[PDB]
Order: sequence, then structure tokens, then C-alpha cells
Amino acid sequence: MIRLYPEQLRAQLNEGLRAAYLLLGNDPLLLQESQDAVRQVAAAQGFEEHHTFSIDPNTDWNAIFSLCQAMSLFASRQTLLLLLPENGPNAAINEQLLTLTGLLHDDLLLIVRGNKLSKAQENAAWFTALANRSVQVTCQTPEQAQLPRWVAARAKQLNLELDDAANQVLCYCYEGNLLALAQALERLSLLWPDGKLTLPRVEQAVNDAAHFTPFHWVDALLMGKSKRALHILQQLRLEGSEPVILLRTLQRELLLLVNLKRQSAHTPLRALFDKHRVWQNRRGMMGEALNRLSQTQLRQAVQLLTRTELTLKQDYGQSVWAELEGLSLLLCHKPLADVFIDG
Amino acid sequence: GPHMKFTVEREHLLKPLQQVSGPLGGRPTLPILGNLLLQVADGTLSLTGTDLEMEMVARVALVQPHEPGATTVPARKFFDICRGLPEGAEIAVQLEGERMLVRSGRSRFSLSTLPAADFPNLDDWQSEVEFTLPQATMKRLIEATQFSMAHQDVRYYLNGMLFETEGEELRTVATDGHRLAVCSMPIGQSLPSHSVIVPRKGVIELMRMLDGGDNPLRVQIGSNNIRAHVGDFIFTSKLVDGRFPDYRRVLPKNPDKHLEAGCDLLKQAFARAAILSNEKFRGVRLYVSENQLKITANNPEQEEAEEILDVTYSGAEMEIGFNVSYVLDVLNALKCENVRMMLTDSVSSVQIEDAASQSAAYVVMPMRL
Amino acid sequence: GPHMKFTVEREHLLKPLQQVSGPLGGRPTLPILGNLLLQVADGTLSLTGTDLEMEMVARVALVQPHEPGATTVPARKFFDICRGLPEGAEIAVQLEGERMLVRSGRSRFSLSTLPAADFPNLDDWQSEVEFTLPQATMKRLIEATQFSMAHQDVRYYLNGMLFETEGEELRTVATDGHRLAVCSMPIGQSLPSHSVIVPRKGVIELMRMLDGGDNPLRVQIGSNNIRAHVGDFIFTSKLVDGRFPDYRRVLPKNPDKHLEAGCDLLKQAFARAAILSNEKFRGVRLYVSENQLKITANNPEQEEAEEILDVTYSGAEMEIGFNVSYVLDVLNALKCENVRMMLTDSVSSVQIEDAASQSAAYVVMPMRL
Amino acid sequence: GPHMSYQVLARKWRPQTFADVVGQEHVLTALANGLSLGRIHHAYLFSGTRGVGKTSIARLLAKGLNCETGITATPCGVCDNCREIEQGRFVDLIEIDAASRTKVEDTRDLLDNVQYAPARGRFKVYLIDEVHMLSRHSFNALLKTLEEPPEHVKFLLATTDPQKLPVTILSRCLQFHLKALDVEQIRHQLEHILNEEHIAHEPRALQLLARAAEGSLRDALSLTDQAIASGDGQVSTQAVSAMLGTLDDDQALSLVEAMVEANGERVMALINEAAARGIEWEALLVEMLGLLHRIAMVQLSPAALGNDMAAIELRMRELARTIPPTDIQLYYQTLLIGRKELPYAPDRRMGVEMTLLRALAFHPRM
Amino acid sequence: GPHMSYQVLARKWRPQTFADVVGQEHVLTALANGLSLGRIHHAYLFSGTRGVGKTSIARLLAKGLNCETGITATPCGVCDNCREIEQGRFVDLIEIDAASRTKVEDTRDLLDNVQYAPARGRFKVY
Amino acid sequence: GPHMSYQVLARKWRPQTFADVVGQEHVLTALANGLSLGRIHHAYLFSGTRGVGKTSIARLLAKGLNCETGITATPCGVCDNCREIEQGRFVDLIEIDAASRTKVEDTRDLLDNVQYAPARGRFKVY
DNA sequence: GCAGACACTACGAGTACATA
DNA sequence: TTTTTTTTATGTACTCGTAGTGTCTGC
Ligand SMILES: Nc1ncnc2c1ncn2[C@@H]1O[C@H](COP(=O)(O)OP(=O)(O)O)[C@@H](O)[C@H]1O
Ligand SMILES: Nc1ncnc2c1ncn2[C@@H]1O[C@H](COP(=O)(O)OP(=O)(O)O)[C@@H](O)[C@H]1O
Ligand SMILES: Nc1ncnc2c1ncn2[C@@H]1O[C@H](COP(=O)(O)OP(=O)(O)O)[C@@H](O)[C@H]1O
Ligand code: BEF
Ligand code: BEF
Ligand code: BEF
Ligand SMILES: [Mg+2]
Ligand SMILES: [Mg+2]
Ligand SMILES: [Mg+2]
Ligand SMILES: [Zn+2]
Ligand SMILES: [Zn+2]
Ligand SMILES: [Zn+2]
Repeated sequence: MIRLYPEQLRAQLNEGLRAAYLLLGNDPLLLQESQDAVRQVAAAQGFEEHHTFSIDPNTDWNAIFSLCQAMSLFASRQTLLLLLPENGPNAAINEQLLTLTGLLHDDLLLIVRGNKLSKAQENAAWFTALANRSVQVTCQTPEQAQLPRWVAARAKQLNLELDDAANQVLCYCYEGNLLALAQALERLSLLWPDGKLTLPRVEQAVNDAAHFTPFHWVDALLMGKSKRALHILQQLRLEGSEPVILLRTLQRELLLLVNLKRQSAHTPLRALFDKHRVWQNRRGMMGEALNRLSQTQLRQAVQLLTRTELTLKQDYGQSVWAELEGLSLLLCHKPLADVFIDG
Repeated sequence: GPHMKFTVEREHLLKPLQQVSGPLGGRPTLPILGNLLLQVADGTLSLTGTDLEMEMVARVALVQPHEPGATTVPARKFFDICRGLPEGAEIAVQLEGERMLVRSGRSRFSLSTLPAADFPNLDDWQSEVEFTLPQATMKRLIEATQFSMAHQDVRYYLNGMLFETEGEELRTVATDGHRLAVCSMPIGQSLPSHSVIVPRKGVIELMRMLDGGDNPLRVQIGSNNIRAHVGDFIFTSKLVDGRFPDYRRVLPKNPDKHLEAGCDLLKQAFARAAILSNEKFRGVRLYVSENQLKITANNPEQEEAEEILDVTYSGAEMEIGFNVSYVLDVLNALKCENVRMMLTDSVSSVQIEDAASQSAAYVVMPMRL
Repeated sequence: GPHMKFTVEREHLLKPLQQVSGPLGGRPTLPILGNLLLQVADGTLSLTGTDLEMEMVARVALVQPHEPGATTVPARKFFDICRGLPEGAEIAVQLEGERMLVRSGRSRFSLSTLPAADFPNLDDWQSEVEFTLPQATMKRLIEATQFSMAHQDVRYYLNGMLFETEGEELRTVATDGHRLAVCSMPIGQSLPSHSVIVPRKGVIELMRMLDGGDNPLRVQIGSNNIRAHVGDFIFTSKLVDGRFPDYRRVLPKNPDKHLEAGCDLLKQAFARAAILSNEKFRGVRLYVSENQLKITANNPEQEEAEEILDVTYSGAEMEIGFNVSYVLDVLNALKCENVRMMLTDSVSSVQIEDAASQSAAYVVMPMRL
Repeated sequence: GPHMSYQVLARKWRPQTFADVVGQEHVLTALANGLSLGRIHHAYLFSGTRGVGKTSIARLLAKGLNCETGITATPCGVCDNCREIEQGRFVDLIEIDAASRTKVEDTRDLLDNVQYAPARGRFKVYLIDEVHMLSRHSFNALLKTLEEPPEHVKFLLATTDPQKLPVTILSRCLQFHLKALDVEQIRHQLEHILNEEHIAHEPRALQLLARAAEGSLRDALSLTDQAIASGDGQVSTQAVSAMLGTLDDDQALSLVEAMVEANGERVMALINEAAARGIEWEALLVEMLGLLHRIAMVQLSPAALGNDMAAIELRMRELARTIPPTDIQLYYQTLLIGRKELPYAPDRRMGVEMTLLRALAFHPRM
Repeated sequence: GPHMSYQVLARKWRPQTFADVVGQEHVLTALANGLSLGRIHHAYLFSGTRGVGKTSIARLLAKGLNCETGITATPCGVCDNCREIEQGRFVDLIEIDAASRTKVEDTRDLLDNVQYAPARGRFKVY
Repeated sequence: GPHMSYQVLARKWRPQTFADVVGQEHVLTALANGLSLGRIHHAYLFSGTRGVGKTSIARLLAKGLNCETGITATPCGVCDNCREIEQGRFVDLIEIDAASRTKVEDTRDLLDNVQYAPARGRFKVY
């Protein structure tokens, strides 16, 4: 059971194909690159027939019968690709993968891709059945701390001169969308054959196609960055994510913040975080959030959140995408909020 | 003015319409693609039906006075108008503005038309090779090979059927990766060796197009299309730039075992085994002895089927499993008194032929079970 | 669960198995609804199929040793197993626990079962009245009114057909709110008027059971259920509860305008005119003039169709718009040569009748005029 | 008939050379350089808002790729292939209205022609328009085709919403996003189009027409034709101004502007117009409340402008700067009370008028 | 008056010509000018509140498009086409009640027959 | 047994003629005037509170509209059409519980079936 | 006969979206 | 570095797989 990064994939690919390759993660670009590299090296090894099946509760399940072990009529080595759903496999998909793994042979190479499996599913019977035979590839989006380094690395891959300001602009505009970043690098290489990249046009050949998640929004709120929080909210509204998931994601952290602020007057935050099982990534963030906010601001935040919840589940109105905005400004570097606007 | 003056007999018109309306189907890629092209010229009417890869043209002679012209008419509507009229009834046709007036006695219909300039026309070409075949020969070539053709495969090579011509021999090859069928027939003419691909719909149209009469069939194969002449019907279809293997290469070059069995009994036994075989996972296993050729199958319902034959054999025992549907199709295509079966290994191919005929050969690839 | 050893011949079962097949398989709504009931009792085999609201059993004579009991056997599997055996081949069945071993010569099949108790049956009852009608007459009754039944209409009444009796006449009425079909035929026996409503599916199995034989169909009319008997075949079904519309109230009150013509000519003309009819409405307009009939059809494609028929008419000219599918179905049912029509007004119901005899009658309600 | 012949401005003036497409310079330059260097991706997916030339630019690409003079950014009109592109009857260009042929049957039938060589062109070019709506199985077939595409086939997908496209197709397609056209470019090309035709025009009227369209060129040209029809053959300022007043929709913004300036006659005229343009009063009052909320929020941080107010930013910035937060809070409270009170009032027009009067009464304007 | 058939005023007094339409001077003038001068656009959308004339004006435009006296801004009542339009039996005025035919299959069917030319009319109106 | 089930007063005492109304005179005068003259309309919408009489008023209107005596302001119970309308089973009076069948499919089927001519009734009342 | 083929039409199920 | 995260009731389309129904073709 090997574990690897995309950068190291060639190292395993030029050594010899394993029984199967699992492409887990959430980056379309990284997963696509890994799958394409595996397919290319398999074709170099003499793999010609490719069949792609999407795992769905209603999809075809002829893949089990597709393992005829009789291709010999033409004798073209087969590669099988499976696309896991957004939430990963279910029980039925579990035994389907069990019976597919049980029929694996040398002539067939299995490529499995999808969203990263949770711990409850990482102990599934089929996944264990792939032990000592499979190479997992970790493809998780680098965060804004690590994203500029990745952008610089890919720019060096294309032999393009990337300026720091251009790197920052591309990181800001295309956060959470690596495929968009690769397309932008290709498009800017096409626009400028000279190879350099500077502000006057990288700020022109770009759009706000960033994709975010509610966790990014909650992190922005905790760090008190109003501009980033509002931009993330706008991007999430444009993407069409349901407001209820935003409400729940912010409610969990806000309730934790209220409890921690209440308990801070008697116990140091260092022990409080450990009691509440706060991860090292978020301990400092929540410490700064607590040090920035007072009880009154948290009470106003929860009042606004309650009003938003009521106006969402009772009046069915569309004003929620406005109210959340105010809640953003309610918790960032001197909110200076109001009462009638929220109360 | 341009008028489609027609005075035809329903018996001279039903069959050509029944032929030209074949390739046409519902939901066309263009509205013009759903209308048959009428073209009256000289003293004959040309009926044209196209799919952007076919042109099916039927020429019908005329006797009554008529005026030249070209237009289009809906396929199903006009065909049913011709069909519904009484036997021996004349059909008169005219064009007024953009309306085709079809009259017969007192019956009158006014169908909607389209301009004839918008109808696509396949480009002119020169024929590379020319064949002359009997109807029965081409019929047997198609019916005994088309069943093994692939269906909607990602590899566009296997979607069609291969014609391989060598000297006085013409053979058809069809495969899907798991089955393969080849059939060779003799011709009275010397012909250059040539391998050509015909698409699935093309071979379907070719099979349905030929009649049961004794009229000779003419074949033309060019650089990138094929044409067939049968009486007053001409069908032209594009080809496929594809790669196919050697039939000898796929079949066991050195066969190891020989079996001779009755076709009907084996068909019945395989069908009976397929009854309890999984409807999706169609497949059985055969175990061979001097007389026992046991066929076994089972379903996820734990219902097992085992059956025994009385087949001549003198070699070693062997267990080979494969899809029941493949052998059922092979036997149904054979239509022979006795069948010979050649086995080499479980992971190797399985050949099937006619015990008194080497004209048609079939090979199936057994699946591990 | 005693052992179940059948020893039967195909020729005595394949027809009863086909008859008992009916509406089995298809859509399995729940498992214990089951496949068949095989019962051995007193040297007879009873084979039962159901639909959770319907039941039918075939009786097969057992001229050989047997073991009484009741169990189940899969419908499609048993039917195809019996069908695929060699003609006249014997069948030997054994029961081991819940497993059926079916043997034919050297062919062996294993089958799964379900307990006979889990099967759902229909509660017994006391029959109300009983008829013994000839098969040909019953077929004439059913075929004259089968087509007019509604297609899953909200008005549940229209989803079936009514059988009623008056002395020596049996009257059958079907309707869907736009068509009416009534047929009265002599019985030979006098029984009180006990109307019954049979659903469409039940009527379908009544049609299937009839074989045009000399054995008269026996029927037991109950309160909320129906039973039928054809030789060794017994059938039963539920009933639609309610009252049908009064056909006498639907039939025209003043059928002053009379028309008579040939069935074949009218059917062919209507078939020709329906080609250009609106595929969503199928409405045609009929103009009746002195000794002349005119049919006009239009469709959204703006195509026009006109047809003229020679007829005998002594009344005044009239325009009436009505469905062409309905009249086509009526003429299809009417198998004689000459057909008469009774008309009253431009928006009045039209009565279709046989010219030879009153026999059966039909009513068509016109479209918007 | 007896009216000579006059086509539609929207369909006419569609560019036939890459130099006739106005705006979207980055996409055109990138395509030109890609065709010059011979670096062509397998699939080009265009995207953007309505009426910015995605289909027109894709058609230009299809014309260029099969030009007999060679693959160039400026295909000639001379080539008979180019002429057949103009007429819409080209064997090697397959235009598929994917909005109509959504089912997998038709898509598979049209994608089974990839095995056939082009008739008279270097590349078999598919122009699948409105790709966003397409059955899932049709997406599977298209993905299977794009995974192993023949070297003589190039795809030209067009859409309005790229989000609905599956990620598996996006990851295989070079995506070109087209910006909403700037107002100045729209006005410039509108001036040139009106001058090329024999239609008189006025500068302020032209500016009004350009501003009315929300950055989409088709909107601008459609409004231009409608104004010409209403303008008695002349694009006059008064006629187009009255037309746009009739088609004016953002009533709530003008209501807020008049209310905050305590202009009773102006707000009465505006509400009369909003009554004549039949609308829902609850929706109008909700829009007013939301606009006031946004104005209150922007004063706290400019970043509250976002993207929705791209065409509204100019007035909202002035309103946020010039008005104290307390007055905005009082107006928001008054309008919220009015909205709560509206259904129980007389016919809702009366209630909206009364709420606006309540809000107006606060200022000392007489 | 003399009509014993007491036709509903909502039906009997539907506008016949552009002179019988009260109000809506904007749309009336626009259509009159765009039909007298020419330049007939290929798609119209009448947006307004209930019972203002969202359909009758469309029928008036349909009458004004394909009239025997040519493209006219004054729909006559003498030729067969205008009277057929008013009676609702006209061949080319395909009145698509989008409420009933709302499924995509019906729209595909409507688009399939678009090229099949008009019968007894300058234009076919959908 | 005259009451096989308890014919509750809310069902037994349903009005059968226009004279049994408890005083909805403002609408009854309009209904009687309309039926007496030729002024008949094709869409009546009775609204108000619960248990006030609008379903009974509608049924009385149908009885008056379909009775074979003629279009009578006072329906006659002797009429066969009235005999069938007061009970169920009338081929013309199609009563649809809108809440029971809210789906657009049922309404579309009803509007497809409305085209057919009525059976033996002056007006097909929905 | 004729039953299979082939069409053709309908129904369930899974999915996406709307309005309240 | 790792997991974290949803409001239903009712209705309306859309599209594909599977089956039920007609009918008719050389079988
Ligand atoms: N970039 C552009 N340059 C010139 N005209 C344009 C442009 N974009 C849109 N148009 C105008 O709009 C009309 C329709 O444009 P089209 O490209 O079909 O838009 P879409 O992206 O929605 O398919 C064109 O005829 C043209 O007049
Ligand atoms: N502008 C108008 N002039 C005259 N009558 C009108 C006008 N608008 C509506 N009506 C009346 O309303 C009836 C139906 O109008 P209609 O045009 O169907 O309105 P809609 O726009 O809702 O379809 C007409 O018969 C007419 O009596
Ligand atoms: N105007 C009335 N005259 C006599 N009885 C009435 C009247 N209105 C209501 N009722 C009584 O109320 C019962 C229900 O009346 P109904 O007409 O169904 O009211 P609704 O308008 O709410 O449907 C009737 O059975 C009758 O007893
Ligand atoms: F043709 Be565009 F997408 F409006
Ligand atoms: F009655 Be209108 F068309 F709304
Ligand atoms: F109870 Be009533 F119909 F309002
Ligand atoms: Mg477009
Ligand atoms: Mg209307
Ligand atoms: Mg009521
Ligand atoms: Zn050129
Ligand atoms: Zn006229
Ligand atoms: Zn009466």
C-alpha cells in the first residue's frame, strides 16, 4: 500500500505499474494529471483498451462482466477507470468494489478516482483488499500559504518568467481552482510568446472564477479579514451553495467561540482548547479571535444569526445572502455595526 | 414552370418507397434529412434517401407524360399515402408553390415540401474495384458474419464489417473483441486483394436492400466509399479507416482438440443452461470427456443447471467456460446438421465450424469462471 | 413438505402452462406474490397464477404415480425449461427440502421455492348467478366492445365493461366518456338482471382463455368477484364497484338522418385520411351531401386531406367533426360488409350499426364544431 | 412583401473577420497566436455572459480552421469553404444545437461520425452550441470521445453557464471566458453600426442606449432596433428616453434616491409610474429595503459593493457617502414597519404611498 | 345590440383594428411605425399586467403581418386572412398555448416544423 | 330505511331550488336576471367564507343551466337533468375537487377532453 | 399461421429545479 | 494537515432502462 504525491508519481510510473492506482483528492487538475500520466505510461507499457465507468446508484454494473479474461482474440491490455461520487462510496458500492477487486488480474490496471475517503470508509473491505497492491495519490489543494509556491513551480514548468505581483494576483483571483490556474498560465503563455509575466496583462486575462468552501469563510471570519470574507461570500453565492450549510458551519464555530469566551474568565485558553479538542491549525486562530472579540459582539452575532435562521426557514425569503454579509462585518477589526440593521 | 407531374402505378411505387424509406428514421439531424428527395428527369423518377453517410436511390420508369423537376416530400406520410390507396390504383402527383398535391380517383392530400437545393449530395468519386455477385452469396456472407459485429464500441474499428478480397475469393470478417466470424465465398472473376470497412448501419442497409430474386448484384469500392447496384436500386455508404487482424492469427493456428456434435441438440442444451444462467452474467462452463460434454450454469439464486451430451471425442479432459450468448449466436448462424469444435486451452481461443463446410469459421474467446 | 415427484409429458402441460402464465413475471411488486402454485391432489395437478387481485388454475390429469402437496416454482424459469425440452420429452420432478430437481433425459435443473402458505389467495364465496355461453358468442361479445374501454381514466367506471342480462339476451356495454359500444346476443336461458363490471385486465385474460372450441365457457357472476371455466381451466377476478352510464340515455333520441355504405371502403378512406390528421387529436370533419360523403383532415403541419365516398343519403347536408381513431376502431370491430350510421345534428351523437342486423351498436360523440 | 427588404440588426453585422469582433481582445489574441504557432488544443470551450460573441467567435474559429489558404487568425472571404461557412451549409462544420439535441441518442449518432474523414476540410469541426444543458449519458459519450479524439477533429463548445458542465469535460477543454462588454466599446460600435446604415442618431441617445444594455452587445443591438422602430426611423434622444422610461425596471433605486432627497413630487411620479408598469408592491418594498440595507453596509466597508452592483455602483457609492448612517437606519426602520404593515392596509399601492410619506416626513423639507 | 347571443363583453368587443385599442400608445405607435416603414423583427414579447391587452395586440400584429393588401399598419376586415385570424381558424396563426404545451418534447416538435413554409400567408406566426 | 347512513342536516338540507337560499339575495338577483335574459357567462367564481352556500349556489346554477325545461331562473326538479344533477352520475356536470387533483397533468387532461361536444346537455358545466 | 423483430409507447427511478 | 459541515412539503420537468403492446415481414 504505497502513498505518493503527484510530483513523485513518475517515480512509481517509470518503475512499474502496480495492480491498481487510487487517485483520491479534490483537485480536478491534480487528479486529471495523475490519471493522464498513468494512462500514458500504461500505453507505453502496452495498454490500449480504455473503459470509463461512473459509480452511480443507477449506473451500469457490467464492469464485473467486462473482466472476460479473454481479450486474447485481439489481446489488447485493458485499463479500467472508475469515478466515485461526491460523497464517496456507499454500502452497495462497497460490495460492488469488493467483487471488482476479487476479479482483478495482471492484464487489467484499475484506476480509481474520487473525493478523499473518510476514516470510516478508509477501513472498507475493498480498500483493505487493495493492500500491498495499490498506490494512493494525495491530491489536496494547497492553501494560500502554499499556493504561490505551487504557482511559481508550474510557471517554471512552462519556462515562464513569473513576477511576484502577478503570482499574488493569480493566487487571489483563482483561489481554490487549480484547473483555472493552469488554464490561465497556458493562456498567458499564448498571449505573451516572450515568456515573461507582469501586471499590465495578467490583471487583464483573469476573472473571479475562484471556488471556495464554507470553512474558508469561517476562517476568514475568525481572522477578521472583512474583504476576504465578503469576497468569499460573493463567490459562494455565485456558485449557488445553499445558505443553510453556511449557517451551520458558522453556527458551530460561533457557539464554540461563545462558550470559550465565557470560560476564558476562569481558565487559560491553552487548557480550554485542549478540553474542547481544537486542532493545532485552529488553536492560534481561535485565540486571536477570542482576543479580538468581546461578549457583546458575540451576543450581537448570535442575535443576527438567529434572525437570519428565522427569515430563512419561516419567510423563505432571499435576504439571507445580505444578512450574512452584515454578520461578516460584525466580527472583523472593529465591526462598528448597527442595531436596526440587524436586531 | 417547375411542376412534379406524376402519374404512376401503386404497385410500381410501393416497393421502391419501402426500400428508400429504410435508412430514414425518426428524429433526424436536420429536417431535410427526414424527407425523401423526389427527382423526376428524362423518363424516370429517382427516389433518394440519405443519412449523411448513405444515399439510397431507386429509379422507376415512367410512361405517362410528365415534367422534370426536383423536390422533397415527408417519408412516412407519403409512404403511407401510397400504401393506403387501393391495389392497382393510379397515383397522380403535382407541385403547387410549396405543396405537393397527391391525388387518386377522388382522394386528395396536400403535403408540405422543401426546396431541393438544400438536400445534401454525396461527392462524385471513381470506383477502384468492381464485383459481380449472386444475391444468395452476398446474403450468406452478411447473415453469417454480421451477428458477431461490435455495437457502439469505443474503438470505432470494430463497429463495422471487413470485406477482404483475394483473387476469386471474397470474405467477410466481424468481431467485437470477444467473438470473431469469417466467411469466404467464391467469385467467377479475378479481383485484386483489398480490405475495406463497412459501418454497421451500412451493412444493415446492404442486407435489407438486396432482393430474393436472381438479378445480379454489382459492387463498387472506391477510395472512401462503397456502392451497390441491385436492379433499379443503388446504395452508397462511406467507409471506415480501420485496422483489422488476420483471421488465421486469431483462430488457433495449431488446434489441439476435435469435437463433432449435432447442432440442434447443442442449441437446446445451451438454451436450457442459459435459462438458469444469470440474465446479465450470461455464461456457462463445459467439461469434456470421451462422451460427456457437460454444460453447467448457475444464478445468484443458487439455482444450478447441469446437462450432458453424447458427442464423439477421444482426447483429454478439459474445462472451458464462456458466455452462452456467443455460442448461441454462432450456432444460430451456422444452421448446419453437424458442428465441429476445436479447443486448445482454457486461456486460448475456441474455434467452431461446419462439419462439412470450411466456408464459414467462428471463434469465441472463453472467459475464466 | 413431502417429496414432489412429477412425471409428465410436454404435450399435456405446455398449453396449460401458457394459459396459466398470463400476467405473471413482469412487474414484481413483492416476493410472496409468488410465481406459481403447483398442487398434486387425487391424481390431478393444479397450477395457479395470480396478480394479488386475480387467480387462475389449470388442471392436468396425472396418469402416473404422484405425491400430493402444494409448493411454488418460478414462472419464467419453469416455462422456458418446459418449452426448451425436445418435443414429447418426459419431465421428472423431485423435491428436496425447498429445491426442485427437474430432469429430462440427462438434463438436470435446480429451482428455488417459497412456502405454499405464504402465497396470497382469494376468499371463497357463494355464487350469485351462472351462465354457460358458447365460446364463439363470448368472443363476439368481447371483441365488439374491448377497444372502447378507457385507458386509466379517473372515472373508474370507464376502466371496465359491464355484462348484464334480460331474459334470453346478454348485453355487454363499454365506454370511455367519448365512445360507447353495446352488443346484445341471445343466450337460450333466462336469468334475472344481475349486472357485473369486469376490469380491463380481467377481460384480457378472458379473451386469452377462449380458444374457439366446442366446450362452452361457464361463468359464475358473484357480488364483488367473477369466476370463469373453460374446460380444465378455472379463473377468478375482482370487480369494479359502481354503475355504468345509461346507454339508452346515450343513444340518439331522434336518429332521423340515415346513411348506409360499405365497411371496407369507409375503413380504407378513414385510414387514408387519418395520415394527415392531428396526431394529438385525430379529428376529421365529415360533410354529408346528397348521395355523397366527404372527409377532411388537417394537422399542425398545415397539410390538408380530402376524401369523397359514394353513399346513399336522402336527408339534408350536414357538417360534423369527430375523432377518426374512434371510427377506425369501430370499423375494425365491425367485420361485416355494409355499415349504417344514424345522425341527428351537427353536435349530436352518431350511431354506428351493422346493416345486416341490429346485433351490436356504437356511439361516437363529435368534437368541437 | 411590399416593404423592400430589411433584416434584423442582431443577426446582421455579425463579424466575419477577427478584426470585426469588438472587445474580448485577450481571447482573440490568444487564438491568433495559437493558430500562428500551430499550438491547438483538442477542445475549445467558450463561456461568458449572454451576447458577447461566444457563438460568433466560435463560428469564426470554425471558418478559420478549414480555410484553404491555411489556418489563420484572418480567414479570407474568398474560399468556397469560407463562403459555405457564411451560408451555414458546410459539410465539415457540424453545428449541433445541444439545447435541442440533448438526448444521448442524437448526441451519440452525431458523435459516431468522428470515424469519418472530413469531406473538404483539414479538420472536422464540431460547434456544439449551448453545451450546458445536455443529458448525463450524453456527457459520458462526449467525454469518451474527447478522451481519445482523432487528430482531424476539433471541438468548439459554447455556453452561458460553465458551472453546469461536469468537471471531467472542463479538465479536458481549454476554456476561454469572455468579459461583459465595456460601455465605451458598446457605444463605439453602436455609433459605427448606425453610421454604416443610413440611420440618423444623437450622441446622448446613443449613450443612453449603451448604458441601458447590461454590457451585452446583443441587448444593445436589440434595443437599438426597437428604438428605431419606435423612433419613427430616427434615433432621437426624447423618443429613446421615453422608451427606456417605459422599459425602466430598477424603480426601487430611483425611489430610494427621491426619498433620501425628500422630493415629494419626484417620488409620487415614480410610484405612479411603477403602478402603471404593473408590478408587485411587496416585491418593490423588499427591493427598497434590501437597497437600504446595502447602503447601510457599504458605509462600514467599501468591499460590500461586490459584483451584483457592478452596473449600480456609481449611484450607491454616492448614496453611501453623502448620507449619515443614522438617517439610513431610520429609513430602514420606517420601511420595515411599512412592509410589516402593508398587507393590512388598503390596496397595496395606498400602503406603499403611505409608507413613503412616513419616510419623507422625517426630513425638514417643506 | 341586435345579437340575441349575449356574447360576453370580454369576448365580443375584442379589438379589430389598431384604432379600436384604447391606451398603450407606446406599443401601438411602435408597431404602426415598424409595419409601415418595414423592418419587422422576428420575435416580440408583450410584457404587462393582467387584462391590458397582452394577447389581442399580438393577434392584431398577426393580422397586420400577412394581409391580402400586403404588409399594412391598418388591418382590413374584408380579406379572408384577417377574418380567419379573428375566428381563430387561420391556417398559419399557430396559437401555441405554452401552458399546455410546456414540455421540451412539444417545443422540439414545434421547432421541427418551423421550416415547412407558410400556406396562404406571407408569414407563419407562432 | 330512508337513511341507510345518517343523512346529516348539512347534507340532507342542501338547497334544491333558488327559493331555498337563506338570503344571498345580492348574488341571486344577478343570477336570476342573467338566466332570465340571454346574458349568460362562461366563468363564475363564487367566493366567501366557509359553509355559506357557494357550492350549493353553483349546483343550483348548473341545474338551471341544464334543465330540459329551458334556461330557467328557477330549475324544475321534475326535469331528468335536475334529477341526475341533484345526485351524482351526470355525464355533463363534471365536478373536480381541485385540492384532490392539483397536478397539472389532470388539468391538462381535462382541457384535452373539453373539446368534445356535450352529451344531451345544453352546456358542459365544469 | 407467425413469433420475433422491430417499432413504439408507456411507466418507474434517479436527478435537477421551482415555489412557498 | 484533518475533520469539520443541510430545511422541508408539493409539484414539475427531463432522461434513461425495462417492460407492455401492435403488427407484420419475410419467416
Ligand atoms: N464581440 C462581439 N462583436 C460584435 N458583435 C457582437 C459581439 N458579441 C455579440 N455581438 C452581437 O450579438 C449578436 C449575437 O451574437 P452571439 O455571438 O450569437 O451571442 P452568443 O454568445 O449568446 O451566442 C451578433 O450578431 C452580434 O451582432
Ligand atoms: N387596449 C385595449 N383596448 C380595448 N380593449 C381591451 C384592451 N386591453 C384589453 N381589452 C379587453 O380585454 C379583452 C381581452 O384582452 P387581451 O388582449 O386578451 O388581454 P391580454 O393582454 O391579458 O391577453 C379584449 O377583448 C378587450 O375587450
Ligand atoms: N344560502 C343557503 N340556503 C340554504 N342552506 C344553505 C345556504 N348556504 C349554506 N346552506 C347550508 O349549508 C350546507 C353547505 O352549503 P354549501 O353550499 O356547500 O356551502 P359552500 O359555499 O361553503 O360550499 C348546505 O347543505 C345547506 O344546509
Ligand atoms: F447565443 Be447566446 F448564448 F445568447
Ligand atoms: F388575459 Be391576459 F393574456 F393576461
Ligand atoms: F364550505 Be364552503 F365551500 F366554503
Ligand atoms: Mg449562442
Ligand atoms: Mg392573453
Ligand atoms: Mg363547498
Ligand atoms: Zn479562405
Ligand atoms: Zn386583410
Ligand atoms: Zn328544469
